[PDB]
Amino acid sequence: DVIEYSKLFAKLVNTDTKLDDTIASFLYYMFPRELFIRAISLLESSDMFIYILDTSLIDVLVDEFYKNSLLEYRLIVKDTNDGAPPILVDIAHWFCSCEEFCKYFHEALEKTDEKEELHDVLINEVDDHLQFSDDRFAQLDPHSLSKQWYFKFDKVCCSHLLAFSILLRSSINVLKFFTVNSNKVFVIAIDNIDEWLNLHINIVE
Amino acid sequence: MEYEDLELITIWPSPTKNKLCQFIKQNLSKEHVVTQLFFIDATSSFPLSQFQKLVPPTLPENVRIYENIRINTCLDLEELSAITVKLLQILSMNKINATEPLKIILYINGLEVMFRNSQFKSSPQRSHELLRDTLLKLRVMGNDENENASIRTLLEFPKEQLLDYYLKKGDSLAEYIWKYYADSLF
Amino acid sequence: GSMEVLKNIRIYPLSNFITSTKNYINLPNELRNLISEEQESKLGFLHIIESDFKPSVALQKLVNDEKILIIDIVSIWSQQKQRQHGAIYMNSLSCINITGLIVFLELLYDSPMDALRRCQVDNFNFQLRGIVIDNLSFLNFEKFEKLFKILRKLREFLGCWIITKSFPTDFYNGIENTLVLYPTKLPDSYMKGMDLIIYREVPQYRRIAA
Amino acid sequence: MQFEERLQQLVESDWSLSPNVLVIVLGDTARKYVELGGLKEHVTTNTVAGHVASRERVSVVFLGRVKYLYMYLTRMQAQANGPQYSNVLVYGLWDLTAQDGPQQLRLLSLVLRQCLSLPSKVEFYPEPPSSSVPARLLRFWDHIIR
Ligand SMILES: [Zn+2]
Repeated sequence: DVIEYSKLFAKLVNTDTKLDDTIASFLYYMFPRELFIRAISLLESSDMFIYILDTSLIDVLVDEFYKNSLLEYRLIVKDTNDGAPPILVDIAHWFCSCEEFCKYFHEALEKTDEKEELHDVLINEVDDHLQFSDDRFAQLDPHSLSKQWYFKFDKVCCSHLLAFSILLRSSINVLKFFTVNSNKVFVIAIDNIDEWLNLHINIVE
Repeated sequence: MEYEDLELITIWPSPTKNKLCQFIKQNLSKEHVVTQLFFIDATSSFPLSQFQKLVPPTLPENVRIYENIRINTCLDLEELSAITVKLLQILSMNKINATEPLKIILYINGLEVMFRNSQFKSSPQRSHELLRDTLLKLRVMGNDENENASIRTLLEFPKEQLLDYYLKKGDSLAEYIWKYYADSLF
Repeated sequence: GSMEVLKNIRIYPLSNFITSTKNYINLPNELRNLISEEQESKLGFLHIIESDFKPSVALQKLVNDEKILIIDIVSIWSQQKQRQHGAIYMNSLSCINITGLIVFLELLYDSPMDALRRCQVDNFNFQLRGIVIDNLSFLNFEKFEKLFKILRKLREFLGCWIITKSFPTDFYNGIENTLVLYPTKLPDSYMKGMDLIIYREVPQYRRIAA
Repeated sequence: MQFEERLQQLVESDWSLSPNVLVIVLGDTARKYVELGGLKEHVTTNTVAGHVASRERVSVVFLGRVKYLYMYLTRMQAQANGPQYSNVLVYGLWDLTAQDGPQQLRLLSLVLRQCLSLPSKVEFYPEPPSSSVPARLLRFWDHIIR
């Protein structure tokens, strides 16, 4: 609606050391199909990883996500199901491998006309510079300074995108709340290719 | 009879010393270009007598001409190749512009003697190979397209070594060079 | 086990799975009726024998948007007077003996752009129709198999044809006959590989199938 | 245009000295086609400069399962020093992909997102029918990743 979800996610941390319940009470009612609690569950539940290719860790996450940093990283969510593959989460482009994403992505195509372009169906393009938003949530890079892109997360969203959105699309202090302050979200640098390749081995088959 | 129009290798049968000297003069005296005559001789007989008569060394203009006349005497194919080796380094230097454009005339006399003497100390396989390396070299050097250095070659043989030529008007060196090496005749 | 599949993945040049257009020797009338017209469109290696020094009226016709490499050992074709405007000329000291001819022909194959640069060709989008080496008799005095070897690889690689000249057997007697199936001395290893040999008799040309 | 049409024009293109191409041949049907000579009817070289390209500047790679394609590109973007391609042709990706409604989306989006994120001009032959779901996914991700 009228909200800047990016700042509102920054309102879940004060600093302190537990999530401001006023804000979390709001955010719950703003997402359908239980999205906000599962996003929050995932955040505390130590299935979130952020892998990097290899001066401090917290500093180079800050640099990329909070501000010319071209960093090769990976946002993985390990599944308790254990006979299940990892979950690859791309917030830059708004895509996740999870079954939840791919169901509503599919539904978005069934509601569509098959002569409609996906870009039209799934993305809000704003080219009038006076309507530019400071919201970073569900934002895509349009490859233009004359435009702004936002995915229609009403049409497709999943618990791992919202999750990593809350982590990487809000204040630095929400980032440090889950990483340097506690490890509910793991950040592993990786110095060798064979290990880098081995994260990907079951994402496709 | 003039340098711009010489073929890369030309054979001159039994040259009349009047026409030889009038030919050295007509060219070596050309202006704006420094043309040299390397006269290589097996027997050591340059037409000096008639030459002084035509180009008197006391006349001040003719001093430059003898400056450009290099007499040399080599007895075999082996030394002939070292003359052409020097000749290549002369043309290399003047190609760098390191000037007036060089024009060299190689004039070889009684080559078949220079073959002969080599054909003792060396085998006929080696001899034809030497003759070959040189003449083909001279032909490449003459064919070079840089005009700041040119070279043209002239082989004078007595007309009775050329016997096979006068029909169409053993195999002799002058004959063998006429069919297989030189561009034109007379 | 796909980490091991990835380890053994192998890169191939396109050239393994594609052809290079071949160029074929058409003939001028003067030489034509020594072979079946079906054998005349397969012609990739021709070798002509003649007693002239300058090239015969038939050979000049065998040579004349594309381009033709003439390796001019004699220093005839590349004289300023006679240069045709469809030709690439290599005239050099290194090429008078058969070792330097090969090293060039090897450079043409190994790294053709450096070869053609040594010929004052700076622009390579063109078809090399064929190579012409004139004349072979000067090459060996002291490999003729190696030369044909590399000449075939140039024909597979660039699709060009090959034309070669050599003197009849009279040249090989020597000065004053001092040096004494085919009427020229080119070892049959080389001579075999040639699609069509041609002798020039004095004013007629005839094939040699021996 | 057709695969062998764009392959032909890339070997024989004029030289900026030139393109350095990588051809990714996917699927066994396509491999038989390329290895057993089906190409060379439709792609030749005549130019000196095309001959060099056909040898030194165009690289063919055969991958049999989409799993290895993903792993291969993942290895490609992970090295800093490694061959740098101006053009990447991906042949036969549609054949491999059958084809449930949501399993098709997830695989293509992963595969498509991995290919278009390379420093090259990436192209998929045969071209998928314009209205088809792979063709629509390809346009969408191309706009996203452009
Ligand atoms: Zn998800």
